[PDB]
Amino acid sequence: AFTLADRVTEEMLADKAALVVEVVEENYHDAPIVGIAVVNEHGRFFLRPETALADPQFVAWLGDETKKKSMFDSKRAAVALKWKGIELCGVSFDLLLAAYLLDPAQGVDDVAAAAKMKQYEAVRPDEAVYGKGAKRAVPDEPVLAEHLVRKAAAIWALERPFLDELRRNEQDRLLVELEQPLSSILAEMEFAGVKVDTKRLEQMGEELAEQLRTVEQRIYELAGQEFNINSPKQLGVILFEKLQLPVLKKTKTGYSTSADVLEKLAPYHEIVENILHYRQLGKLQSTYIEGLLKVVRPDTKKVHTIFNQALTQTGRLSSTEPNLQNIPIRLEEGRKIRQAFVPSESDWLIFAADYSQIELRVLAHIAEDDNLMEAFRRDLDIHTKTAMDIFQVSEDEVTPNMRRQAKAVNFGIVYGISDYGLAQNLNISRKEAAEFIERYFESFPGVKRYMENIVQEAKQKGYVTTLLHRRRYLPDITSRNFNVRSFAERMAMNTPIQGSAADIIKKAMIDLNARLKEERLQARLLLQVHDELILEAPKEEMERLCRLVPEVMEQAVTLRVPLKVDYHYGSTWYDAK
DNA sequence: CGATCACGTA
DNA sequence: CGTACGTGATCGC
Repeated sequence: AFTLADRVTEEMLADKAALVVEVVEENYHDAPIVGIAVVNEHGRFFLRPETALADPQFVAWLGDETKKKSMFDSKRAAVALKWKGIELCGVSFDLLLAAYLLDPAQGVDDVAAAAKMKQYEAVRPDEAVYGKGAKRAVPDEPVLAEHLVRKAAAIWALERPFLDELRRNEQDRLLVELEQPLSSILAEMEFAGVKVDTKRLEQMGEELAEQLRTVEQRIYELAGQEFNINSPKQLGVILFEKLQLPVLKKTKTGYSTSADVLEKLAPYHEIVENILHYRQLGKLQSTYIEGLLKVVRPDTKKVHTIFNQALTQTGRLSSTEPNLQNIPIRLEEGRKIRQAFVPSESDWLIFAADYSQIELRVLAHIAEDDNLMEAFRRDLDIHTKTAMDIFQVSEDEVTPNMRRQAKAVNFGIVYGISDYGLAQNLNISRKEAAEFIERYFESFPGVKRYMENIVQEAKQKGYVTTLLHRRRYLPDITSRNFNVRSFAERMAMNTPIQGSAADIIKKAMIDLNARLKEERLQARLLLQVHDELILEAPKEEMERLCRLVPEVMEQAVTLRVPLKVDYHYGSTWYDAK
């Protein structure tokens, strides 16, 4: 039972309401609002957006901090309203972020999935209402209005049970003081966007398109035949059938043609080096040149990513359209992609600051390993120091390969990769890899104690927690399937590390945003990617930012070891190196 | 169309 | 058998 309102009335502008501002397009930037539902103490209302968003009282109610709203995925509504010059304020409860903190593994992506967690089923999933894929469409107003009111009614009914469970888990402050404030900060960053020099991307593309055409012609002469190099199965016929190259690894479909297999086949035939070079070049061309160009808004000539705040099981942010968290850096040919990201105003610069080894520093603090804490208190090179300890040699005697192997051990912790995966990584035997690990644990007995304890804790409690009380349930921790149990064990070890690092970065983002406003700076957060924050600011602000941003990031939390931030600035993202 | 699969980037 | 997102091909439709 609901009012399909033709006009905004005062009873819809109570100071506590469940609100639904429906944006059905997946990319909500500059996207239509198809309807509005308000549920409060006085009733349930469906409003047409062409009515409500033109009503000054409704817009003023939207923007009034003291008018508390409860929503699901408020960031989608806030950004969509920003593109119409309308501020959304006073969102005191976000059901999507509540459900994500309670159990990230549920994959809660609509109101109905969140409602299921509390045995509430009087709302349909969005997919049942809008369809999927090709058939996706907005239904007519009677069907649309009911779905929106039911979602608002669900939000109305579910706020108190979700808050009760958050408080029981000691996660109420995590929602109210971290994730929800962060959601506003991410909305501003998405709306601001990042300026892209499309002409530089296009000139790189023409460069790649000439080099690809050369390598591809080379590959056809070496195969003595033309074929689709991008088809792994065709390429596998060329390599393993016509060229009789040894089959070192088989996928479930057929033969593996991954980069790491191909580098071991390089000595046998000159086609291999060229296939590798075609793969790196075509990855840049298809994924990063034509990929980025496709999502530059031609009106703003910016990219406006969407940060997914309620996706990963560790608490890390994710980002899409474009994904800027996998923009090339390691290889120089690909690193130059970052030259395409420029300040959005003349006389501004890009400022990037990044945590140095935040994960291992979190580990040192969590495990209280005296050796690992001393290494960071001395600001050592952690890979060199780990090589010194593992191999029981002095700093003068650490070769590059010893350092590369200690580095692989350290990354095998930061990422929770398997005992087996270290062997694959170092290309060694597993008994070699596992003996590396035992020497590491003899050099770092606190890390070992931590790994044993956190696994036991995960089995005993059913989950692990981060510094700021995020949790990840690990039901596969009791599995009799060894491969399944091991992963759960590795996630027991890895999640308090990666997730605590994610907590710290999020807190830094909140602390920075407040400091920037306190300092009356024009600098704006643009991007968070792994352990890095990227800003743009006037040329005139670089010196103050050189002191402010690292200070804020280093003080976000206090651990038993210091946090270290590196920072640079330049006329492009690439140059902020 | 759409879903599976193999590849790769961070 | 790390956290992801995106591209291409293939194959059923």
